[PDB]
Parts: sequence; structure tokens; C-alpha cells
Amino acid sequence: GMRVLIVEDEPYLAEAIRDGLRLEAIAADIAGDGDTALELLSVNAYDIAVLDRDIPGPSGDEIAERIVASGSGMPILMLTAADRLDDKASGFGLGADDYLTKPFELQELALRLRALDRRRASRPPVREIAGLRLDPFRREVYRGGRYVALTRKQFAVLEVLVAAEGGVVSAEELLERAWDENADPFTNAVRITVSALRKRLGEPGIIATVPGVGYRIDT
Ligand code: BEF
Ligand SMILES: [Mg+2]
Repeated sequence: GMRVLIVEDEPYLAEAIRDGLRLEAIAADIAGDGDTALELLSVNAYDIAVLDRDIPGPSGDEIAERIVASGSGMPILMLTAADRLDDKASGFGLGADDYLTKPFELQELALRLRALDRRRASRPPVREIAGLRLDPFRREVYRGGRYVALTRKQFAVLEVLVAAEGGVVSAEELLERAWDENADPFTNAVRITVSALRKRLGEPGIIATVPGVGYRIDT
């Protein structure tokens, strides 16, 4: 079977999709808003995300962006009233794998879900090591079971270090992966963020400097 997430803020439509797919071995969870969608993604694995664009809270576009950035490789189908060519351009630009406009035919949605699921490949990024557990959908961190509040940028840097599994990551790579490609900050922004991150995580030290190279999670 298949498990899919339906993010759609018109409730009778979302329920009709879930209901219409169920006996064809596609089990769907429904989120009526962006915050609920992130809550579901933080705890459940899905085969496909079906995303409305205009929803309360964080938009379907922001959900898509977080899915792509999480490196799960979960395919994204946008299902939306935004039907202009400009809308398709921005949707595919955000990382959608398919784009279906309303009004739509349920059996076409089903055919496209099956086609997406067939061509999904793999290795999800490591998000847990050395007593740290990271959740990229809520941007939350627990260290030995204790919630640690971090800023967005602190979390982005910690994510890269944890994904590296104890391996070394240079300041230049942290720059590339945690600041936008069209940004060009200097390495001092990275070193300053690492210092703040260390202070948030507390003792004992868990991020090690490797002189002249970069930083690693101390395993
Ligand atoms: F509100 Be969805 F973009 F149709
Ligand atoms: Mg909507």
C-alpha cells in the first residue's frame, strides 16, 4: 500500500480525497493548515505529499520547501487552484515533482500518485547522533531528552554537522549549506554562529573544532 499526506484547507474536499483513495490501498492523513502539516511530517513517514498552496499558517509552498530541504526525497504533488503558467513555474521551482490544477479528476490524481511512487529511489539524512535528536519540520532539538531552544540559523548549522555523522565539515561548506546560495557571507558568520550554538547546547562539549579545517560532532 501507499501512505500519503494531504494538505488542504477546504475540509470536505480533503475528506472526499482521503475517502475516495482508501479502498484502493492509499491511506491518507489530512492536514487543514501549515502547522498541522509540519506536526504530521515530524512524526510520520509518508510516500507522497499532496499540497494545496493557499492554506492557513505556513503556506503549501513553505511546506514544499521544508520537505525538499529535509532531504527525505519524498515526492511532492501540488494540487491547487493556482492554475496560471506563472504558478506552475513557481511550484516546479520550489521542488514539486508534479502539479495538478483544480478542478481535477480523482482517478488522474491516483494515476499520478502511483507514477510518482514508482520512481522514488534511499538514504535519509542522519538526524540523531551522540544524544542529539533533531526534527527539521518543527526545527527542534532534544539533547538527552532535554529541549534545547535554538535560532533558525543555529539549527541549520547543527543539522549539517549531525548529517555528517562525526565527520568534518569546513566553514566554507557550512556557508554553502546553511546560508542561501545567493548570499555570499564570510566565514566569520559561521564561526560566530557555531559559538552561539555551542553555548545553547551546554556542557559537555559536543561540537569539536578541527583546527584549520572545520567542525565536527565529537564522536
Ligand atoms: F488553496 Be489551494 F491553492 F487550491
Ligand atoms: Mg487552499
